[PDB]
Amino acid sequence: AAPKNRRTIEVNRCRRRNPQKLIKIKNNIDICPECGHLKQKHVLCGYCYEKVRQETTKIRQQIGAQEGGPFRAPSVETMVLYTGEKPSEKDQGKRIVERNIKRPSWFT
Amino acid sequence: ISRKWEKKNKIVYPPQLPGEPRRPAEIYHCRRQIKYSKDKMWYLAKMIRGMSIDQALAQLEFNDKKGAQIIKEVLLEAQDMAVRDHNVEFRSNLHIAESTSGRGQCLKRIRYHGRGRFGIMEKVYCHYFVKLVEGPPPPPEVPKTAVDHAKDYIQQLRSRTIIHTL
Amino acid sequence: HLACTAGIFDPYVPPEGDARMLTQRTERLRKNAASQLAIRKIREFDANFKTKDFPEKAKDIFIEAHLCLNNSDHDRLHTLVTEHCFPDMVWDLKYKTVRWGFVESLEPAQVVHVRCNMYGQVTVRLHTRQTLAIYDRFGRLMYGQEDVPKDVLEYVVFERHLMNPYGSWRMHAKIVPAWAPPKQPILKTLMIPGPQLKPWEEYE
Amino acid sequence: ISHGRVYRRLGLGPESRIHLLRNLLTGLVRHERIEATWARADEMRGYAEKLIDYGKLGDTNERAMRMADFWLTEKDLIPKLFKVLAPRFQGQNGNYTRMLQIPNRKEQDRAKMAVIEYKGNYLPPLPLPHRDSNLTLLNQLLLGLQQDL
Amino acid sequence: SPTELTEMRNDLFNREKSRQLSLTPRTEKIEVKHVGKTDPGTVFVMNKNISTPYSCAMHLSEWYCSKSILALVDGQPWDMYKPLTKSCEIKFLTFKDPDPKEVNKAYWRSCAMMLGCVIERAFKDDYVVSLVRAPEVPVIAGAFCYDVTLDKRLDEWMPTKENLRSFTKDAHALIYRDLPFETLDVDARVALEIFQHNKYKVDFIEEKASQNPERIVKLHRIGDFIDVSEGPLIPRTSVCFQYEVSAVHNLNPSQPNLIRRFQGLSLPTHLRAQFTIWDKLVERSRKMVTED
Ligand SMILES: [Zn+2]
Repeated sequence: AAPKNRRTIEVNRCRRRNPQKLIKIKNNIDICPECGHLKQKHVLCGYCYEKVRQETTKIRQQIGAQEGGPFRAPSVETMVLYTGEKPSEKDQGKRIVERNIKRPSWFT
Repeated sequence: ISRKWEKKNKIVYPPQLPGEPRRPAEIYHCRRQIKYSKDKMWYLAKMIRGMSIDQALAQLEFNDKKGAQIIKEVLLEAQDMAVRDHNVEFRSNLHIAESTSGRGQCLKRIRYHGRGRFGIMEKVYCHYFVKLVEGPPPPPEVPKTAVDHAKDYIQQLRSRTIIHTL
Repeated sequence: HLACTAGIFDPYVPPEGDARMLTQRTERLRKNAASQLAIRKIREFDANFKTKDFPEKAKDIFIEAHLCLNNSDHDRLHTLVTEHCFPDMVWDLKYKTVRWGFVESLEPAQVVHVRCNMYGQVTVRLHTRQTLAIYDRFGRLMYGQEDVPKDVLEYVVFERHLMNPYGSWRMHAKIVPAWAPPKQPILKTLMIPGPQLKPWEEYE
Repeated sequence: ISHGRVYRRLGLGPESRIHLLRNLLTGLVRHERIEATWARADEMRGYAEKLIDYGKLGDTNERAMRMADFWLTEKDLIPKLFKVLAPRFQGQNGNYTRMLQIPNRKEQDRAKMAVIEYKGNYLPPLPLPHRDSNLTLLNQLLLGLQQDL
Repeated sequence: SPTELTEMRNDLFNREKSRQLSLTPRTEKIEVKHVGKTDPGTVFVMNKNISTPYSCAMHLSEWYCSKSILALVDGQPWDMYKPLTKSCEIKFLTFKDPDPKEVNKAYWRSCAMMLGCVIERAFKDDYVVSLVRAPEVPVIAGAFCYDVTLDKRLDEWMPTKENLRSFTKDAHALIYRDLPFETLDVDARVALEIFQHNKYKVDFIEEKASQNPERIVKLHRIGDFIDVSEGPLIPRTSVCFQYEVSAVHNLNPSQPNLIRRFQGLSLPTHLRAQFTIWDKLVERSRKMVTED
């Protein structure tokens, strides 16, 4: 079955310009205090998350080199230490990861 | 092809006389070649019409459509030249006066099918037109109240003239 | 083909207090040892070049050049000024309307120093009151006052190609003395951006 | 028609869902923080919490050893669960896993993204939301009410 | 007639504005560097005594304008609309600052000033009402208080529940009208003339002039209404979202004149409250508030 006649632009225009078919505005936009960038109320910041995710790779890269092989996951707890920080007695008996950078302000 | 939108940015007004209000700035920006459907892009243009520069940019940042990202890029370029070349003091003091999309030159190809059939393949391109006016978006319209409607109806009745009479 | 050379052969040093100041004219006579031999070189090709009478001819070109800006007489302005001078004068005035007028000169113009295959460069001293008002594309005023006179003292360098038979005196550059007052501020406001940093980087 | 359903349909079948969940659990244990689709992350959150309980039960438990071996493909992790994860969570009675919403992927599919991590880990703290301080005007007004009461 | 006082009061306010404007010739560029936590280090060249903090917010983004209620110029609280004076360091204060105590007081003062405006115009021109002062009470008190002295003719008149509702309607109309808060720093001598009729206002002006070495006093004007302020006030009346006149308490030792302290509560648009919460706050705001 094919259309019996051409559909008029006016009829077509009304269909596409009906409110149901139009793009709706969003009121859930929020600001990120940490980075000062926009975010949604139910969505986290990304500018700061970029630092966190990349820092994780840098920390993970250090971990990968230290292990040196697959299936080498330690059976003991692990800790990350940055330059200017010295291991404590409580840190004994735990895998220690050394980071050349200083302790990040956000990281505690 | 016609590029009159750019020429609108080249218009130079006569020097303003002392007894004249400060002329509001008008900026026309467009992207002539976009690998996007004008019809789909129009949906984005229609919603953003009349909104502020910041509000439109905020919505675009959280939009899922590819065209929305293009619109934000177009908006940013227009804003940059406005301050750089149109002597705009406050970046925030901008609103979307006009937003529309137009058809662009396309490419034609044949669409092959596995069972010996063929189809008409087209690479769609479109143009996008926006005019930005310095200042906040105009206040929204207030719907007429019942009292206003009744007053006009009475006024209309009085305005009536007798038809086909001496 | 070049009819002018960028820069000044010998940079004349203005003395502070010259605006207050015969007198200075004698200083040129004292300094003719440095400049008179140069004056002879211009005289050799011309023989009518005199420091006393040159400023009047130079002044007309300087005033006329500014007048062309009001009418955007680019063709006329090219003849008045050298190729070096033109780009500075008109490039920043694009899509702008300027009202410029010349008030009576505060002091008479006098040649200051000259130092020229031969491009005679003559330094002239000019103090004049002028009015300036520049507007936007939309006509909005952006700089200067329409009818307020501003007294400006500057030294103007003209350059003529001596070798060429068609060589003529055209404005080449302006020497600004350090003691000259700063230019008037713009009406609009500018913003100095803060340092730009990557997400990894932090403000300092 | 998803009324009363308590299980998500993932992978190519129920076995694939277990294997896909098994792979996700093994990866999470190794790294302690993994980013995945919200729907899948929610489904696997319950499994991770129960795994910590199995570690708490004790190494000598035969069922835990069988459970740990099956769920963790990489056998180096089996000592870790009993000697790293289980000791860490001994004080905790639950809520071992923290799941939060991440901005959707800009990969043309706009999948809902979430991050699931084990609490008490040595990884850098996630950017958690901070509640409003009591110094706010509304809270201070409520503080005055509290003092009166 | 009270209207006559407003007319002359408005003129002196207008003439003072012109004198200050004339005092400053030409536009002087002042380098103000942004010390705020967000976007730090930006330097704007602004016109001295003309440019206001709100102009800088406009320069950056619309978010700054909406979320900036006050500005810290060289570590000093400045009104968002107060023209800048010199090169300085500027930071923007918002309602959600970690320590909004300074912000709360400015909102507290502005609400008290707005309440004073309602009282004078609430009554008919026949009645005579003189405002004594705006007592400063902590936010913990649960209500902002404004003291006013009535005439002997009103000694037996107490507002009813409907009358209290009418006052909120007048206050709500002011919020809807959205009148920006004008700010003038004026010497005591001129201020005394502007408020010569109200003896109570005379003493308050003297106190402020006494504290500072000079006689300059902080005067704020909401449209026709003018009053003295203990500190910075809200830029506009539209900030408030919920407004209520909780109750009025008459001071017992009020023989020469009937001094009434009016209790009210207000909330900004940035901080809306639930209906149940607002009802409880209004109930808690109907109790007499003493100064401690
Ligand atoms: Zn952030």
